[PDB]
Amino acid sequence: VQLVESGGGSVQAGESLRLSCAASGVTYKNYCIGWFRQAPGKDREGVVFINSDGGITYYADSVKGRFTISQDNAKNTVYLQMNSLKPEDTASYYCAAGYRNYGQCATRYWGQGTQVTVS
Amino acid sequence: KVFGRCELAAAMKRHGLDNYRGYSLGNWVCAAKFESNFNTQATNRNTDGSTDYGILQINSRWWCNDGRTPGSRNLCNIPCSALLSSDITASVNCAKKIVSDGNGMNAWVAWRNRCKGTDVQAWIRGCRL
Repeated sequence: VQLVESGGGSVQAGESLRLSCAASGVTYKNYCIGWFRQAPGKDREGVVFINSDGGITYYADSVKGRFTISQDNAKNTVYLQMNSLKPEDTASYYCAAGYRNYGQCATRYWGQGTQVTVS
Repeated sequence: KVFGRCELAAAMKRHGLDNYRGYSLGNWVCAAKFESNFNTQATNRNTDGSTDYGILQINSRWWCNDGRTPGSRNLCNIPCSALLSSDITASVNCAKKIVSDGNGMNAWVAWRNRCKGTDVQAWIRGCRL
């Protein structure tokens, strides 16, 4: 399994950004893939994930309605569309994959991470 | 430390995992492969806030206390930081308590999805056990 992210940057509040996670090898039984976020001084937390059945689950209530996840099979890429960015969204964003575990994703593989700074 | 297939099998054997409660050494080796890739330092944050530690990815929500997981039952009565040692004794002994509950090895998500239903005996093939 390989996960490579791209798309980070520094923007102003209100703007939008789209992160991408190119993945190879995420075809094993009951996989789940998504995004985690780690802001300065805080713990790494789950944001949003999609499972092998196409189900999407949010783990960060503050991003609901602002962040969207989508998967493009033709390009084996997963995206995180981030709208209405706020300074609190500043953090390192990680693409991660794992196994479905009754509504949770037990992560076992991680991308390199990309930085998103909102002023 | 990153262990070798056969090196780990022998180490687990030295601490009574071989056939422990009917679970073959192959199963344990296959579990460690897909759970931590034989890495004793592997740590993975899960979507629910808990973290899985060590070569056997033991959860801080039920088995060990990492001091950062609310409602941690710590059924193995041990700090999660002890599960990262180069010596797999603590991890192996907590695993013994885990497989005794009643879920068998199904408790290990990677094992259930990658090992269960396969020839796990292959994992100990060519080993000087």
